[PDB]
Amino acid sequence: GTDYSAWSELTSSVNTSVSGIVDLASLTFTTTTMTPFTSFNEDISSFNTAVAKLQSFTSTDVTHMNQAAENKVTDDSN
Amino acid sequence: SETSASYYQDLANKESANYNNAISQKAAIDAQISRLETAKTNLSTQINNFQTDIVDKMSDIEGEDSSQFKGDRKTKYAEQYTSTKSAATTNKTSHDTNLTSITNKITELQTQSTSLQSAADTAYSNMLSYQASANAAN
Amino acid sequence: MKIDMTEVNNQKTALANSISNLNGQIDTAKNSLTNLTSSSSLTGDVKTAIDAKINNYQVPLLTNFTNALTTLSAQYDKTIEQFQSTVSENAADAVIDTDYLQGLLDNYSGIETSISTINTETSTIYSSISDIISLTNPDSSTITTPLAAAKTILTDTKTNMESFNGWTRGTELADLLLSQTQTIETLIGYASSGYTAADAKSFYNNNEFLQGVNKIAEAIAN
Repeated sequence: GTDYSAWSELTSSVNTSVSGIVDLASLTFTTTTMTPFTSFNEDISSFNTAVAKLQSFTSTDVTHMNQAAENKVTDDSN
Repeated sequence: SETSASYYQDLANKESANYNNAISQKAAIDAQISRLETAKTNLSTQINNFQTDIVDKMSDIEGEDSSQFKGDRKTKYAEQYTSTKSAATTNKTSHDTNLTSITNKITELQTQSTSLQSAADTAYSNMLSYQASANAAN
Repeated sequence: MKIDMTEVNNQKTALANSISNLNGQIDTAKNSLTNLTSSSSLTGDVKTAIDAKINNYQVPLLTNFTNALTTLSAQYDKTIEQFQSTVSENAADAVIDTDYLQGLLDNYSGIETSISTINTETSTIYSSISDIISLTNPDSSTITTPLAAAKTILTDTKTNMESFNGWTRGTELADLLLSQTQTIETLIGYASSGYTAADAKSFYNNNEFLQGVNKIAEAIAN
């Protein structure tokens, strides 16, 4: 059998935990102007860009998994 | 009369030579005094320039600002700065020592010039006495 | 162009704290995805495809993001190593400003000229009265030898500062994040079809991306 409530609750915890990943805080250099140390914010920004892209897919994949469960409920009921 | 006048005339001739020699030596000493006065004037000017343009300018390459220069590079740089500042102070002290030696040499030459003038006055008075005795002897 | 190792080490600690927080939140996201694979609330071939998708991509994607944080931390330490090796400056609070060093260098020409001119003048007055009293002119090279050596330090430091400022890191983190982006974009393209689609199922069961993330993590452990 398929328990849609338990499955939707687990996929909801997945979407919560993945979106619970915050941005990597950018470094603060007031007096330091060195390019090798200043350019680290570009790596931090590209990291948070890839993470935000995973979070957008996860929000879609959670809906995708929930639909597969209710399709399993509808087609197994027949 | 002929050996007595010739005796005093010979002594007057010697005192005349002593006067002319003392005056010439005094003129040479006075020439050395003038040259040292010139050296003392120009050395004092270069000593003042050594203080303002060298010793006083050292603080402009020190880098004592801890908010702009700190670490091992400052340590290696502060060491060479100390050797540079210590060498400039030593060289100025050397100039001050030579300036004192010049001043002491001027004082010693001025004392010698006065002695040469005193010797000339004695020789001229002796010459006048010998010349008077040689004239009266005939 | 200025650097303060005090600020750099403070950012190293702040970076380690943020990495610790992100690793904890990533582990929570890993456990939530693990609970799906161990759950019996869904069964059938669609559950087999979802389990293959999670174990071969979603969990490795979170693992590789932790590897990206470790790689970014290692690159920050290596950048500190590169600075302390190019400039030869191992101080933990070192402060170096290229403009301030140049300001100290802009006053050397006046001092060098004064030393050379006064040395020529004093040597002239000492030789002019040498027959009256012989006095020795002090050696000016006692000043100019450490003066030039001190100028070399300012010359070498400013040069290495400008030299290190052009140093570049490797593409390790850029190649890791590109692999993350390409994998996520592929999973996006398959989200419109079913989990049991022939092309999508074959992709979900391929464990090459998982083996690649496992190899990055194993290398990090040594």
